[PDB]
Amino acid sequence: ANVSIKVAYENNPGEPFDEVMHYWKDDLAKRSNGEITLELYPSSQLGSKKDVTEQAMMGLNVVTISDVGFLAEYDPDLGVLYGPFLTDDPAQLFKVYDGPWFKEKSEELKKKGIHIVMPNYLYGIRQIISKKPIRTPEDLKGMKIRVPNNVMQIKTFEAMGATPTPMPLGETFPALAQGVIDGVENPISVLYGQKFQEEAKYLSKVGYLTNVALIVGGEAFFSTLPEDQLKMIHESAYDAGLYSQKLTIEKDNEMIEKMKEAGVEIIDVDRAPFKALAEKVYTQFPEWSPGLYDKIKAELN
Ligand SMILES: C[C@H](O)[C@@H](O)[C@@H](O)[C@H](O)C(=O)O
Ligand SMILES: [Cl-]
Ligand SMILES: [Cl-]
Repeated sequence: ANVSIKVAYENNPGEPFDEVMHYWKDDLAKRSNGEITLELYPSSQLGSKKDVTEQAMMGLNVVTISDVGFLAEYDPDLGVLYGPFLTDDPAQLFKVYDGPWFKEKSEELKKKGIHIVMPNYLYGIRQIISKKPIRTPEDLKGMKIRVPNNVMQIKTFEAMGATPTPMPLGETFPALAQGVIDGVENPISVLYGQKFQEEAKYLSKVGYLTNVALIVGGEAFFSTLPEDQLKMIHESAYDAGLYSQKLTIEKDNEMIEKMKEAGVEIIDVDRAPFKALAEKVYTQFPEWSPGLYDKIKAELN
């Protein structure tokens, strides 16, 4: 039987993320002999991440890119895994995603209506592009940095001294052009693909978040599918995640040079003072289970 699945994301056509969605679509199409078809909706065509997630939860045949910081809204302990400067090594992160605590969380989420489809996308390392250079935390004072509607990211930027300004990625460009905000934070490929270099000419390599992304949909939808189809969807999704773990990194030199050609200065910074301020967020979540952060660090190594 033919199954169509809408795939919603904020990234624009040609971004590495969009390329990996094409990989996934082709992989799944081939495994299923054309019976399972992904319909791609880049550039926030289906609206905001939080809204798309709600539609999925009611049973719409849609998935969206997301992360554990968003999912913390539904399962609070997941928030710790989106914390700043957790590690610079993707391999360590993926140990937690592959471990039994994350499995338990993923099963909890199903009962809440949320089905993780792809658990292993390497989104990149999040940097900041801004209208004035950020070399020290002191430079962030007075700056309105856009962040997603993600509690951990909001608290992270507050702890470092900025004024976080949350909004969906699809609204960010005009806010930056108008000076409502004066910076944006994201992996360099996403910053470039969203054209923020037209409005901001300083890129600081704070590297505050080594970023894993998830594809998520609604359990009410996925539980209706036969086992053989679910297997093809999960396997092809995992393949795509593995592809992202090569492509995202491979794209680095190319993206650095494109930024330079657009007149953006790439700034290496002393990361330690940013990290020292950001680390305070780990004691700002009273709803976390006791010992959560310690357990996470123990699993990372
Ligand atoms: C995987 C993440 O949720 C991204 O989709 C999100 O950070 C996005 O790049 C944004 O900046 O809103
Ligand atoms: Cl949102
Ligand atoms: Cl958002």
